[PDB]
Amino acid sequence: LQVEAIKRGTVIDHIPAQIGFKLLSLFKLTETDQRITIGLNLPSGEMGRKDLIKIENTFLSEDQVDQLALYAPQATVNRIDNYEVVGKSRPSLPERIDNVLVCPNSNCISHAEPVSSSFAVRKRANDIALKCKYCEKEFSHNVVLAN
Amino acid sequence: LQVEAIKRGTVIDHIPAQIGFKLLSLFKLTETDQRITIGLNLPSGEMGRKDLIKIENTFLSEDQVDQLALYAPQATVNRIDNYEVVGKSRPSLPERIDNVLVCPNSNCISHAEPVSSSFAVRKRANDIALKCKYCEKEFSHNVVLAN
Amino acid sequence: ANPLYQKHIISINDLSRDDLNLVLATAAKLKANPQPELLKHKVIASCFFEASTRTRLSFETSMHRLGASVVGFSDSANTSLGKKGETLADTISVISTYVDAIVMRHPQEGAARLATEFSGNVPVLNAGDGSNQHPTQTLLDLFTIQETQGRLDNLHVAMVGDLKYGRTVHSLTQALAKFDGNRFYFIAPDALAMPQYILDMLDEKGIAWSLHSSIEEVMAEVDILYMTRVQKERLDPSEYANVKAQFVLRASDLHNAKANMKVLHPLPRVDEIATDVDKTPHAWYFQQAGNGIFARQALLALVLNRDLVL
Amino acid sequence: ANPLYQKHIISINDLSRDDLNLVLATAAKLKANPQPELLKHKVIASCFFEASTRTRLSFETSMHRLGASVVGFSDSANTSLGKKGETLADTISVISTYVDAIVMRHPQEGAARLATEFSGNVPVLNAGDGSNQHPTQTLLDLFTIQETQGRLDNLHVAMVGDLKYGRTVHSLTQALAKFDGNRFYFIAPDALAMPQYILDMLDEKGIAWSLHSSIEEVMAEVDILYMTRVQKERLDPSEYANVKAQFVLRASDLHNAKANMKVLHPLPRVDEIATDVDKTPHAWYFQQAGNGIFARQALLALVLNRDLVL
Amino acid sequence: ANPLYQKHIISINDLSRDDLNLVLATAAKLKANPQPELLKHKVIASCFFEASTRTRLSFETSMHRLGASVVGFSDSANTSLGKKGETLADTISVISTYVDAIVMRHPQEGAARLATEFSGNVPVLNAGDGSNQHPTQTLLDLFTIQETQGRLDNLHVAMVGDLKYGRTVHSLTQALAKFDGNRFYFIAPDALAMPQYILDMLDEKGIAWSLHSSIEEVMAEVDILYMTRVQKERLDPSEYANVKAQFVLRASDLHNAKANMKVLHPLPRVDEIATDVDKTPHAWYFQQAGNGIFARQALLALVLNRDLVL
Ligand SMILES: Nc1ccn([C@@H]2O[C@H](COP(=O)(O)OP(=O)(O)OP(=O)(O)O)[C@@H](O)[C@H]2O)c(=O)n1
Ligand SMILES: Nc1ccn([C@@H]2O[C@H](COP(=O)(O)OP(=O)(O)OP(=O)(O)O)[C@@H](O)[C@H]2O)c(=O)n1
Ligand SMILES: O=c1ccn([C@@H]2O[C@H](COP(=O)(O)OP(=O)(O)OP(=O)(O)O)[C@@H](O)[C@H]2O)c(=O)[nH]1
Ligand SMILES: O=c1ccn([C@@H]2O[C@H](COP(=O)(O)OP(=O)(O)OP(=O)(O)O)[C@@H](O)[C@H]2O)c(=O)[nH]1
Ligand SMILES: O=C(O)C[C@H](NC(=O)CP(=O)(O)O)C(=O)O
Ligand SMILES: O=C(O)C[C@H](NC(=O)CP(=O)(O)O)C(=O)O
Ligand SMILES: O=C(O)C[C@H](NC(=O)CP(=O)(O)O)C(=O)O
Ligand SMILES: [Mg+2]
Ligand SMILES: [Mg+2]
Ligand SMILES: [Zn+2]
Ligand SMILES: [Zn+2]
Repeated sequence: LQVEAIKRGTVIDHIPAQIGFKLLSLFKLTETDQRITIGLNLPSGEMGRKDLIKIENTFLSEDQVDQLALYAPQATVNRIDNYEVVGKSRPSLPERIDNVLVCPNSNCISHAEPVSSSFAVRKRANDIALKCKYCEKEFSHNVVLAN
Repeated sequence: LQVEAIKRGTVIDHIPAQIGFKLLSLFKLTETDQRITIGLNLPSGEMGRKDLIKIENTFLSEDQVDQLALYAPQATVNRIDNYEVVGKSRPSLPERIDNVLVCPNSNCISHAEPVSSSFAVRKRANDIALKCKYCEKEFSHNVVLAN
Repeated sequence: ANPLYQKHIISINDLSRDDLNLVLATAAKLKANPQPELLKHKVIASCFFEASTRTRLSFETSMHRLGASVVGFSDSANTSLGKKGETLADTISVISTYVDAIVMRHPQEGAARLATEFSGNVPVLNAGDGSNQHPTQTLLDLFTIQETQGRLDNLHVAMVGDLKYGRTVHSLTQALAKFDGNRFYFIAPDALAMPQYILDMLDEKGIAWSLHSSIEEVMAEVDILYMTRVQKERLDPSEYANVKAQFVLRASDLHNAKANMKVLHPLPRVDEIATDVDKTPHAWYFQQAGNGIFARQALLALVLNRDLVL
Repeated sequence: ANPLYQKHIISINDLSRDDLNLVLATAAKLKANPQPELLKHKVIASCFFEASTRTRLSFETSMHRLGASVVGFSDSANTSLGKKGETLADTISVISTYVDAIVMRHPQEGAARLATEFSGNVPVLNAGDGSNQHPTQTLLDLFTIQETQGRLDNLHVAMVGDLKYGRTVHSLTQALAKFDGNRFYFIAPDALAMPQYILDMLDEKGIAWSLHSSIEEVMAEVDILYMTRVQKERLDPSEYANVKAQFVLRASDLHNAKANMKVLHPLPRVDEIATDVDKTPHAWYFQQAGNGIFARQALLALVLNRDLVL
Repeated sequence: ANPLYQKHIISINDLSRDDLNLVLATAAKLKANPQPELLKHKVIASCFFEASTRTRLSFETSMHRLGASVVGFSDSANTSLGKKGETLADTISVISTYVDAIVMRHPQEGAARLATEFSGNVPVLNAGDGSNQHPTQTLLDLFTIQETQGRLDNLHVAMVGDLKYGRTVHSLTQALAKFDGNRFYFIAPDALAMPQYILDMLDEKGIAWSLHSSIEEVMAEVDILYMTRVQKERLDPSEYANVKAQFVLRASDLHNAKANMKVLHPLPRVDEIATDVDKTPHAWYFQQAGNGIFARQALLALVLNRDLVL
């Protein structure tokens, strides 16, 4: 392999192309002292091209794995221990996205006040609609920006 | 070698910790279809820890290399062809830096108007001096890097 | 305890049909048989961070009719939030150590919801948060619709004016959609249309609704003509073409109205309802406003008093 | 052509000693023997985006004394930049299609430099850019020192007041440092000290400078006492403790001055020079101002004429 | 005397094709061979009651290039009309006892026409009256089109942006319609369309014009692409949705333009022309502005001199 195996931690495989970097940026995954190995634009038999993120001595809860669903719905999260895959899971669409997004309603109380952002998530047509906990306005995920 | 050798392209080695991810942003390096491998928080002989970036079939622009001198003076840029290192160098401080930096003088005309930023560069032994072409004020590069 | 005891009252979206019916039943009871001492020994904050006549004065009157005391402000300019830079969060954190409930109106959407995250065990009652929700308006509206039509189901309801920014119609449409077989007519300028999240909610519930460009189209079949003011203080400057009321109801427009039809308006009105409407039997906006006392007494009783009033 | 023909005049940092001497020699000639038609058929823009009395009026008077015409503005409020949103860049782009030279003062540092990038073959003369440079002030300052002291070398020069924001002393210090053996005394509040880039330049050239907390310390040894106004329109609010003049020169303070010492001030003064100084033989700020005519004629003549023969 | 001697220049509607050609021919002559003393001993008033950069400065520069003197104001705030309640009528009545010609720009339509009724034998030149007419802009526009296209007939001209309030395109369309076989493309928001009185004139003369919702539709066929700024100081608040430029020309949009096509803009631009257009060979708005000098000298020369021989 071009990106070698790890002893212990999490391997996020099958990330769509151009999404791997977005995931590192959004979830601040590089803000750690743990060893990270990343492959971008790797070939895949299943997806064609794919990104890959490996984070040692770091683990993701089901909730944290679910947060990936908005960006990599068909990703695989491998829990590694003693060089062994001891668990595989796929992201499921979460009930909400907290902290990382910014409400696009400029008159929302969330901008002025010391609260964390929070949006309810639902499937609308073939899109993802986000409804702000505070202002209750609803937006396409496309127009809800990150911090 | 966790991240293995490549055929043709660029290997930026000896990037200090917590800088590698910043380089991927600033230089839009992931905005390509070229295969990329990244090691963050790798052990290092001379540095203890380091970041490492490999880009296949790709080379840096000039001054983008001399932008490197600001963010990572100790970094090593390797030019690779046919699996061999054929160009190896550390980026030296340029005289001038354009476009990427922001003058910290809030009353500088460069904020309000459609011109490109431009700084003259010189070393003061304990930091780098950046001098704005427009306002003629001089700053430590520590202060300019808060764009 | 009754289902609403110590509950926050933020959004109609958080309330069920049973909740709404409970408030109205309680309102009917207190109207027939006042309980002047029900909330004796309560102190309630009335905190208005934007303008109000009806909502603040009827809430405070209701508090006194129930024997409770009132503290607060009708203007934020002379609070420490107004002058010393204090957050809304800290304002709620201290006020909630003083009072048994907080009634608040605020110009930013989501303010009431935020307050609940800092008020501890003290209930927050949303008297309006930006262009979002206005639950107690909806309670009095429902009471008024029920009074004049005899039911809350199988009604033809037209809503006119600024539907985009009307917290009134956001709340009211959600409420009536919890009842069966209601039909909606939306008469708005395109720039101030009913928001998509409301329409999607109607579609999921199989509720019929349609857009119309005139009151006359639907006058013959409406039971409730709910008129609204253009919310000019919420408009973007790019929406300034709609400042002036696009639909003006006058007495001659009511010729083919059903006998039972009532004209409602949460008020204040500018010109969207001509004064010649006032004396016709269809005008019910002042009666509506007076119903705010019964609805708001009811809500206060249910939130602050453990047992059901009978 | 003379070395200054068709050159932008932006910063003293771009000028050599020879350039400065050339202007001074030309100034002395014009003062002695006027050339009323030297700039006949020239039209010059006088563009002031912040306030001025001396710099604008002497510049324009200078243009008229040489026979040039003048267009421009003293306020930006009624330009298309003031009312229609036009950038400075575009402003320079069109004005430079009209005139033979542009004189500009502007509240932002760098504005004059930026103008040179849009003015094509039209020379720009910096009448002051924020707190950065003030080249023509330095020209008249040097001229006045030369006149009164007989030299620009081996002087003892004190600069007093707001040295941080004084574009006058930034330009003047750089100019005097191009000459030999000058010694500087900086008397300023800590918050408004002479900036480090100036001091570093003095160090690199092996020029002696020192800080002093009073005029009295240096009165007996100075040839030139250069007073400045606190640049209150430039102060950050955090610097407002420095608004009042900290150093106030009065006639009584001159008792131990060298007989040849002159008090200069680019003007306007607020209170840093009391009016009882005006009648002493050391007061020379009005004569200095008057010299703006000869320096500015000299500069205009050299930029817009290839050759001058006296 | 020449046909324009001592004539008011108020509206393109009062000028013939021959009049326009005369100014253009005179402009070309003066550009090629300047006449520095043509208006010696003339004094001209430059009276601007609203903002200007190009029109005022080029006009005044033009006066100086021909040897005339200038008096006037760029702000009405310090005239007796600004502070003492004086009418425009009386203002014109006295100023016309001083000067040989009056150049005036004013925020109200008709102001220039009104001035002619109080100025007696003194010619008035309209530098812009509200959203009505802008004759001298049209003169320099025509000159620039003639220069770059070699002709004023059989052109394909696109006008983009605020055509309702653009006094520039009102005058320019009327002028080009005096020539043969010109074809017009109007690209504007519905709220700011080219007014009906313009269109009717085009119909009466059998001139083809059409509306288009994009520049792209017509890019391949236009000789002149005339961009305009949204006249926000003229907008009714009901029209505020149109404040941002709806059509934004970028360098990439020029890919299928005729090689000879020129982009014009009377200026200032806000965002309707991106700065990356400036370096393309099609950008000609700064050259256009520069041509204001020759058109305005030409006009002044023809109004104030009986005869010119080159
Ligand atoms: N010590 C290890 C073991 C596994 N992996 C990585 O974990 C991912 C998936 O593990 P594995 O089940 O062994 O591979 P696959 O069978 O291909 O899994 P899948 O079918 O889901 O793609 C691979 O990217 C592999 O490189 C790793 O980085 N370090
Ligand atoms: N085909 C190749 C050749 C080299 N490398 C990488 O390029 C970097 C520097 O090349 P090399 O000179 O071979 O390593 P060093 O001798 O350690 O160089 P240095 O002294 O700079 O550490 C190393 O990180 C190595 O992994 C690579 O990725 N692909
Ligand atoms: O941990 C890994 C996994 C994969 N790779 C690199 O990615 C490519 C695929 O190697 P894989 O073996 O992991 O992919 P795959 O066959 O399992 O097919 P998919 O499940 O991804 O659809 C190869 O180019 C390999 O070098 C790594 O470098 N490291
Ligand atoms: O291409 C590389 C280079 C280095 N590494 C990883 O980096 C670590 C260091 O291995 P190196 O061999 O690259 O370090 P070094 O001896 O050259 O000493 P320095 O130049 O860094 O001072 C090792 O843990 C190795 O796995 C890679 O994975 N890939
Ligand atoms: O303002 C409106 O038009 C409707 C509604 N009106 C009221 O609540 C009545 P008031 O503002 O007097 O309390 C509101 O949303 O505030
Ligand atoms: O303003 C000062 O105190 C010094 C200096 N003063 C002048 O140039 C004189 P004026 O502002 O009247 O043209 C300046 O920088 O503007
Ligand atoms: O203002 C415009 O957008 C077009 C036109 N512009 C001009 O005349 C240029 P200026 O306002 O700088 O004299 C006008 O009508 O005033
Ligand atoms: Mg696999
Ligand atoms: Mg090495
Ligand atoms: Zn929100
Ligand atoms: Zn700067």
